[PDB]
Amino acid sequence: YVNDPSNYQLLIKNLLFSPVAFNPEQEIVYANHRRHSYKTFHDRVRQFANALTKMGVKKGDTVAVMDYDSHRYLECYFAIPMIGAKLHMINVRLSPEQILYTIDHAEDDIILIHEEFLPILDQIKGRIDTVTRYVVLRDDEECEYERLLEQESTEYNFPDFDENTVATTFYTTGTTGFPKGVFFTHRQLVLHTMGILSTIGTNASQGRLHQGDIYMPITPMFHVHAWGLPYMATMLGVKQVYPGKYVPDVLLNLIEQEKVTFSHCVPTILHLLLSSPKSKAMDFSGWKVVIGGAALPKALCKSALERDIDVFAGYGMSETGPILSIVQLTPEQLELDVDQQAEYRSKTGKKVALVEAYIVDEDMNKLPHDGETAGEIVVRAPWLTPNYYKDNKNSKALWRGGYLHTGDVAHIDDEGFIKITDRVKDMIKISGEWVSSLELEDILHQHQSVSEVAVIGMPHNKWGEVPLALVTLKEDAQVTEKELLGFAKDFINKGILAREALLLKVKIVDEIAKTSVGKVDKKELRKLHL
Amino acid sequence: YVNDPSNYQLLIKNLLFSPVAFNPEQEIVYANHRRHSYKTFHDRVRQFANALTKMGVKKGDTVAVMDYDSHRYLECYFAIPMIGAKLHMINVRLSPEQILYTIDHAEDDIILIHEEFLPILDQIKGRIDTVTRYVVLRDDEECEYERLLEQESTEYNFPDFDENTVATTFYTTGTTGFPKGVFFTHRQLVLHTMGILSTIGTNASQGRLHQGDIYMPITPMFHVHAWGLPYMATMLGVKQVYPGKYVPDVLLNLIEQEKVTFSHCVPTILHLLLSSPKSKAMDFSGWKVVIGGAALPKALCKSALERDIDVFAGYGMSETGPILSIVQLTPEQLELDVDQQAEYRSKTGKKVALVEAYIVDEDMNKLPHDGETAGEIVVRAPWLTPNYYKDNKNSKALWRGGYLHTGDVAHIDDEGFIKITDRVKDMIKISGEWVSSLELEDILHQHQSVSEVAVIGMPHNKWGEVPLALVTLKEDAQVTEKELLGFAKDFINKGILAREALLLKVKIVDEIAKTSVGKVDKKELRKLHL
Amino acid sequence: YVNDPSNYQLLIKNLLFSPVAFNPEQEIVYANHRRHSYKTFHDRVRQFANALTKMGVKKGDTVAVMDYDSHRYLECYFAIPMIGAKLHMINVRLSPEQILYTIDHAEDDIILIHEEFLPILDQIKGRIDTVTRYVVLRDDEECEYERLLEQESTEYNFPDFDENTVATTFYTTGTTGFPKGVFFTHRQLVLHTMGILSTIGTNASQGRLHQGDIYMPITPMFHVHAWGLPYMATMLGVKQVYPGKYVPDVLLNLIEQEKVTFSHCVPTILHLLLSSPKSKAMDFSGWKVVIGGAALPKALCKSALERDIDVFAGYGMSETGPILSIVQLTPEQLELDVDQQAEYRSKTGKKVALVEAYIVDEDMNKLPHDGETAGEIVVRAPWLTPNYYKDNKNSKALWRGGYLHTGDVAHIDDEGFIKITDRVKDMIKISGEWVSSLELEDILHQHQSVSEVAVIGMPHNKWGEVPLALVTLKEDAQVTEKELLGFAKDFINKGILAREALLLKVKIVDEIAKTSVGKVDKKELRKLHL
Repeated sequence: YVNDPSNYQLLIKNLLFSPVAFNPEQEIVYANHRRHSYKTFHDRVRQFANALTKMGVKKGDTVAVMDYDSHRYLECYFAIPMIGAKLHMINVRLSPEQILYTIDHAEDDIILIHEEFLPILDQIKGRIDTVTRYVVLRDDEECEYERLLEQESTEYNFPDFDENTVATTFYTTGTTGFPKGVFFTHRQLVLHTMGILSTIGTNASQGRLHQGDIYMPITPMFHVHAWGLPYMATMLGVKQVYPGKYVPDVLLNLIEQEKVTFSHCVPTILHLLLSSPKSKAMDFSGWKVVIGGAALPKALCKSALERDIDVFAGYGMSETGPILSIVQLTPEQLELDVDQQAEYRSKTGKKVALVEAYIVDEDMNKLPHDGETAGEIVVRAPWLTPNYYKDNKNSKALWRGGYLHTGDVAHIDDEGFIKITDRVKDMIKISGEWVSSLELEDILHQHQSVSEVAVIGMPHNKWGEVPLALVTLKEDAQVTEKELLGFAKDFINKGILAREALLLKVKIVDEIAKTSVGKVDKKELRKLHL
Repeated sequence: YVNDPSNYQLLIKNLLFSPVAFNPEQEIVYANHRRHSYKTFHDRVRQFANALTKMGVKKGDTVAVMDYDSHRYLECYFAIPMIGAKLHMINVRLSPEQILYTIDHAEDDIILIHEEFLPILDQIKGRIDTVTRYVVLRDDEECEYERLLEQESTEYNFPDFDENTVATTFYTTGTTGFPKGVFFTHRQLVLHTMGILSTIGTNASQGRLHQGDIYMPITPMFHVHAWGLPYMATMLGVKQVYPGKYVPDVLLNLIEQEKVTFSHCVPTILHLLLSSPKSKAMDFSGWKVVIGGAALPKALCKSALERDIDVFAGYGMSETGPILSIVQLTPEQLELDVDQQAEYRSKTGKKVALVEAYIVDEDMNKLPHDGETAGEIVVRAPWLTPNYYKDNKNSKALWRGGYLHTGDVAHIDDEGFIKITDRVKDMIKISGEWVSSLELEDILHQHQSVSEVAVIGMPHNKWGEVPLALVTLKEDAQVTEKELLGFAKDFINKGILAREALLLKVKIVDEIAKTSVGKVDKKELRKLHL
Repeated sequence: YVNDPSNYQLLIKNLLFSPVAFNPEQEIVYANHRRHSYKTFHDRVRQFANALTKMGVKKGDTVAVMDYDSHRYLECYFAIPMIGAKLHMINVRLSPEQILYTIDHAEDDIILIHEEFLPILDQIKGRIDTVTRYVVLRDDEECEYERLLEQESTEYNFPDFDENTVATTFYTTGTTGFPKGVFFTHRQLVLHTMGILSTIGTNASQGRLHQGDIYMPITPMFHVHAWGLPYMATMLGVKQVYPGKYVPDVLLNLIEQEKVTFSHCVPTILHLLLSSPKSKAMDFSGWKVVIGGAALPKALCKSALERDIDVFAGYGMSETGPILSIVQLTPEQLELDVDQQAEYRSKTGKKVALVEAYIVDEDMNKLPHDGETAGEIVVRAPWLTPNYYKDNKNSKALWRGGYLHTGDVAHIDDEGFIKITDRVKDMIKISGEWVSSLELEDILHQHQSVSEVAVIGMPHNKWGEVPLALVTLKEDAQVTEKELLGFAKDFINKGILAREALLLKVKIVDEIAKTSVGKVDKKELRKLHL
């Protein structure tokens, strides 16, 4: 590759070596295990580059990583793309069959795997081909990663190549029969960092990431680039803390001791942290957790707000960078009390810089932003995956009509706020309208004797797909389906026949199927019950 | 596509419409179900082309087929490639998981499936995407295939395109973790038909396919194009008989009644046909079965020869056309008695026209053709798959050194005869030599109380991979491992320490794992026992 | 030229080194002069390659050959194309002016010429340029070809190049003012061998070439590649016998002694062989002569059939491979007596595999195959010359309408049999119809006092081109033109006015002009008499 110096390529090496701020004595902390300054981090990145070059890794090669959040993963977030290779992130929460499928599909050359993830490999070891080396990671001095770095020098000259070379890849489940591979380039990652920093960094007084913060991931970091936060934090030169196993009492101790001020997690982990007894007497009024997993509930947001936590939500869905929208509160919205605070902070939010985010119907009709008319979200951003890896027909449905189809059904306010109602596939087609099942599940969950609810659709000739409810009862609770039908019928203010109360068809089941990640198996139920 | 008429493209449509011989009143017979002349076959091919065009099938599209041997499959062997689409052949003997994987990998648009294969689809129906139509096939008037053809006209103008467009594809298991896809073009299929017809058609008096024969497949026909025989037979304009379910007493009745003279089957089906009581009083001295499945045994060949059956073997392995070599007997080899007859007829055979077939070592050293020096077979033919579909590193191991690696270890005589000894992966590395496990299994199977034997390798520091034997005992038989060790030690005439008798390590196991096709699971045993 | 090994090129070297069968002890016999096995033939081919490389012959160069049928010509049929050069075949029966024209037009670099063809060169020696070396061939030890081979080694590594490189060329007279050059590639020759072997090799019991035959050319072998037979025979590894001068009593002795079973000749040579006294007591019932020169007559075919000779005809015309059609008899046609046998065996025959062979009018109207409607034959085959060498307007008339124009007028039966009636230029246009002159010549030749007849056309305003007959009288025979007119008028069953008997205009001439090859000069007569 020959380049004139006039033409500038947006590369990750520029993100690391030309930051917003660089503090040599700023530290990276691996929880109670390791601690080293940014100088050491740069030296280790160059050593890892030397070690990878010694192993035969080339520009087109692919390296797979399977471990928790640590300094090693931050070093993998940089070293592998700079040398020109592809960083494949393995979802350790998938089944061994799916993991083996993704490894075979991506054709990984070298696999870095943590020690306690070894049993998962042990039952798919012989099925794996095209893999030449396994590097076992450990939390003590016996780590093979550390041994490989020591044998190397801290000098390295990082190449300059085209900005459109692929940098990272990972696989998403979704609604398909097999996991789908999404990839991003150097230019896309650099642009995502720039855009999100411009959007959230310029906020007046709420929910802003600045150069004085201390960062901590609580998202698995093998999923969506940890929302791109490790790339952003490194660019700000801020202190970074990595917990590892995500134990609540280790996380709380680390927030207390390292003085963490910025984080991202999911509603379940946040609920665990807030409910843990050790957190009952710990200061929280410096912390800015971002909730991005799914559907930050109002009750959780309110309970966090009573603890003086700057909690706010964001939207991203594994093919979109991921970040597409974040809630930002104007100065007159900060004076509202907690009830209105939790209303706004729980929304999907306004779209970030350089995002279009239209609402449409199957006809691509671009429905108006009145506030109640719902439709699918279609977006155009600088950091969207062009297609699925080694896929043709799924790729054409992804980019149908000239826009990326997220698969989420939402309505957009006049001011810009987005509120996601449901999924496109979870829309049930009664007559000629589309009502959401999430509101029905929320209504049924309000029952005192109901544990969990799943609402699905069943065919009917004259009224299309009509509702069906599967509920799980609590301890020593026995309520008939008639009582639940009446309880749902008691509510008001909805369209359709009366209030769409003749076809609820609630049924009591002992258990409800769930994915390996922990989401309801609406599709296998679409299979089991009909 | 614009073509000058001077430039000639080798297409399958030329194979059908410009045959060696065309007899309008010659018939195609579906066993006791249907019977129609070649005129009707041509009309039905054009009708099927019209029906496929009406369904939206284009040049790049792919159509999957899942049924038995019938007139419908012969029509699919022609109509789908002519219109420009890809014919994907589905192995109905694989597990539903593997079938679903292959359907997803090939991205089939339309699936033609037989009725009694429906349950297999029923448990993978929801997992399948990218498939728009299912056509259910039946043996009565209710067939959807027949209904779709009736609605069409017998006229059609078949396009002319480049001869390198892909025509057929199917998936092979092999030693990999997932099935591998192999594809062939129009030119390759036409050349395979020409070459094999030139090779076996020109034989003086033995094992020749000529224009006076009656053809019958006994190979599943979704595996290796049924050895290309349906393409050859159609070109000769010979009578074709299709049995369907491969029942021995239906097959024998069809051979008796339709006067079948040419066939291809596997050793198991041939043994079933010869041992069936109904065949005890049926004339067989006009039949020329070709054994191509695996390792035609000498005893079976001798027993077939005592029935005056022109039985001979052929070699092909799913990435090679398939045909690479066929045994042909010279006029002075026909005067030998049955003992020498079964020796020659059971060999791999001389390579067919336009095949190179060298023997080599890992160093590509091209070992001499002395008669006992064994090595891997590497071939160059006009009809080899260039690579695996959507695969890179497996494709490079397939064509390593400029030749296609079959994975079979054989020695080649001076005259040209090839005798396959074992597989490359089943070679066990004692010290510095490679002895075959097939001979050891044959020796151990000679025991009177032994049912089946599998020989594998186990590590040992000073002597490399050494042998281990797993045997299954017959009814009410209990022989210790010492007796089997001594019985194997009793034999003579082999290299290595004495006769390599200190490490046989025979073990008695109730059962031995087998693939879904019926082959020993040497690799899962490499896993279970070590 | 760089080639991946996956892409297979159809070359003549594959035809020689990857045959259908290879027998090292099988022999090549030059009549009573030389005899050497196939091992020696391969060694001599490599030696000839070395010698040609030493002389400065390159990939684009052209080598001309002028001799009889011998082992040397078979070696030239292989060695020159493999090294990449063009083999130019010189018609030794042309006039020295035409030979000089063809040598100048092809621009030959090196000329191999037999000794007794030297006088022909002696009178055009000074006119020839661009020729650097003459190699004189002899039937004794003084041959320069043998001396050049001895000085060389038997090792050679034959190059691999594109299959579309030109291999052979020769010139045809035809109807043009100068000879026309036709050329073929490696791919075309390989495909011609494959197709013809598939067509005639697969016949049930009549007229088949198999691996047990002994081959002998009786066609000059510098005309149409000897019908491609030397390429086919070498691929079958059969014994080959070369007579040289085509003396009838040397040919009969060679058939008797070498046990020849397959041959191709012309009607004149076959008549000479059958009428020779030495053949009166020689067994003929193993011989399969193919008549391909022109118009195998029924009387000759019947007389050959009474000798138990499997005589059959074939069609080819120097721009078409040459083979386009061969007569093949079905099993129920073998039971007919000699009268019906000679009817079928004398026809043009059914088209061979991969040939289209339509019948058309000037409007390209594709006349039906009723059995009596005649028209020009237009063909599409894999082995047709794309154009004439260094010619533009003749090339466009050759491939007018998207088909190759043979220039022969024939009618095609419903079953497929072709019967050539005449030539396009020899069609005479009375009124609005086209009657053939060959039938008129045959009718006039039936006279007892008539030696030879030529029928031509003359202008007439109201009836177009009308007939004229030139006859030669036998010894001491004087029949007036009135008697011949009446004899022709006596016949019946033809169209036109009455039976087209008012314009026969028979004339008695002492002699009739003939070409240097021995065909009637219809065009110079079109010039002399009108």
